[PDB]
Amino acid sequence: GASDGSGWSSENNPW
Amino acid sequence: GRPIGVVPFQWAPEDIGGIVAADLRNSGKFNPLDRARLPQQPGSAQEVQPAAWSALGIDAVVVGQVTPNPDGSYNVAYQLVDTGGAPGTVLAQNSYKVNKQWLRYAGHTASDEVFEKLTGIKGAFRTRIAYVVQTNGGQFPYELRVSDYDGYNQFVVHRSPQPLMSPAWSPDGSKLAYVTFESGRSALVIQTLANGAVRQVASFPRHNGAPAFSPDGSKLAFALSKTGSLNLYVMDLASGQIRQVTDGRSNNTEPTWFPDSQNLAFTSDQAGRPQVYKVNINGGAPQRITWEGSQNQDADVSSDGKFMVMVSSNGGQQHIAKQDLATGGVQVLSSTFLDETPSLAPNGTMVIYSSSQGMGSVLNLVSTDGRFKARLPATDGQVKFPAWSPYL
Ligand SMILES: [Ca+2]
Ligand SMILES: [Ca+2]
Repeated sequence: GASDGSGWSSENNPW
Repeated sequence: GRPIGVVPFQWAPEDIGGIVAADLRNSGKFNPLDRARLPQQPGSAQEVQPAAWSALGIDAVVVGQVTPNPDGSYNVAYQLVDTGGAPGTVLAQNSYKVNKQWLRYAGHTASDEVFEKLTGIKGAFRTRIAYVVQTNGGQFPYELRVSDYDGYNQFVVHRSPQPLMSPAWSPDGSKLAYVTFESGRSALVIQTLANGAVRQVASFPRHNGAPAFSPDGSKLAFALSKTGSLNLYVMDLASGQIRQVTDGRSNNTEPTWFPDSQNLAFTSDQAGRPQVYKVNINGGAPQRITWEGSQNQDADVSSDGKFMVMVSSNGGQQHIAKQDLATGGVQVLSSTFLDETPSLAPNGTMVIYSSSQGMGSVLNLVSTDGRFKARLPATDGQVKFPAWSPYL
């Protein structure tokens, strides 16, 4: 769920 | 690495020599002689017989003593003895009183002073790491935790029902910035460790993430996607004023500071596949700095500005790699799978990161010369986003 919507970063759907 | 003798301390509530040995080996700088192979076990500088050590290619020996005190505390002392050019000379020594809970800290202090005396590099053995654990607990599955750099003495900073991401330490080590989805969407917050106080930093529409404090303590860099894509922003911590650093339609995130507190390295998809860029926070266009590989992302610049580590794709595989910032030379450091989110020790000698080791239940350590690799102890969940503390 939780995502930065980059499609590639460390914060793109990490969980 | 540099061969060294680390002898069991003369006594046992904790194995201090074992800690010193582990610390020196973790740094990649030293190769402590395996305990089974020791030629003697001197308990003092006077018992050292330097020939037995030089015979093994060893020119420095660590000996020490642990003595219990009437008040229930302990005296921990070490002496660093030259077994090379000036045999028997005490190069360094210290003695201090600690209670049982601080025995590991006592060992790390000895490691730090021995390390610095021999290498001329300040020790990082007394530092901490912050990370996020997703447990199988139902009500508060996400925890922001802190532990010693080697995984011991872990404590919980914050528990949450919703995902947490990307902790970052303040340069004085007293606060942690992090991303929380507790309100139902992303928010960037700064939490004061001593009292648990939480300062709201930013909760703009869309994503608020990837924080990083400037080495000077005055600024916080982070990414916001409010404009339609991720761009870098910096907040003046004293005032709360926010300035936009990058603009445009590409995604720019994962900022990390150069030592001058004026420049950032960061990841952008401006060129297609992610690459690392540098930008001055005051003005000017970003400059691409990674040219080797096919993809490079999520950088950490060393505290001396000599190099950066990042996640790099070479020969089809992604690993933690290091790039020299003066020569441009690149060296792949790790060999594990799914390597991600690296963070540098404040002395630049070690990298902590996340991988497939233990299916993600452990963090990994690799020395920046690539010589040594180890798993940290397992946690009771999925561990992500490690952040190595500044010197403490
Ligand atoms: Ca990062
Ligand atoms: Ca750094």
